[PDB]
Amino acid sequence: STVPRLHRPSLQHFREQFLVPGRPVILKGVADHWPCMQKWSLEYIQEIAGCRTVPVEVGWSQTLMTVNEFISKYIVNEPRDVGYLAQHQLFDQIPELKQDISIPDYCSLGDGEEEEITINAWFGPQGTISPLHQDPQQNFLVQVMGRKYIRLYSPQESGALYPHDTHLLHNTSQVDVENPDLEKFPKFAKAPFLSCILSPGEILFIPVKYWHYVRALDLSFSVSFWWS
Ligand SMILES: O=C(O)c1cc(C(=O)O)c(NCCCCc2ccccc2)cn1
Ligand SMILES: [Mn+2]
Repeated sequence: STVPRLHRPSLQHFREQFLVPGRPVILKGVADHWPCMQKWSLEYIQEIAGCRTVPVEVGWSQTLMTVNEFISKYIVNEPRDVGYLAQHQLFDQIPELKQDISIPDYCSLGDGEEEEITINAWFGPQGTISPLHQDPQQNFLVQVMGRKYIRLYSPQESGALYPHDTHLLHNTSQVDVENPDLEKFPKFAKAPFLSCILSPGEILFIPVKYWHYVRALDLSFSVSFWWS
């Protein structure tokens, strides 16, 4: 079934119904009017960040290039590979971009410091795919440009997701979510999940260790906040 959408819930409501029990939710009316939502065109991104060097994941491999090169090679021209400017602390690198976002007030319910919140950018063409994986902190994933298809599996379902047994990949499923090998991973078919299409201005709360899988449906720009 679908992830529920709530408009600006109170801190106490979010705390009691979603944060403490660990249940996903989409927050509406929270990041709606952040400046990024109007300002961040390709042209703007090129104007403010075009010359800066960013890590880019291709395919698999990790390379470096300028924002301008990334846009030219992987977005506007018929790309030859899938390239993704993934999990990069762009706003520490380019503080002028911090003015276009905020830290959600709900982060202040956590047991951590705001100085410890990790803000990552996720910028890429249609077709970028995460593997199904879990992270060790809470997350608000803020959609700014385009749409993402996201599937969520509780940590209670980890057995049916066949994590990699290599310690470096223990947080990642062996299963291709959208075309699963059920002859090898038969328990995956039975595992209940939530899903959504996350659209611009929406925030997805992914509870700590919730398994998530993400596919960009369009040219996409997302900002995640990892917090505790
Ligand atoms: O916010 C999160 O914690 C979060 C967000 C996303 C997201 O994509 O939005 C995500 N996906 C992983 C990227 C996979 C690498 C890759 C993919 C295709 C091509 C080359 C490289 C993981 N986690
Ligand atoms: Mn993640």
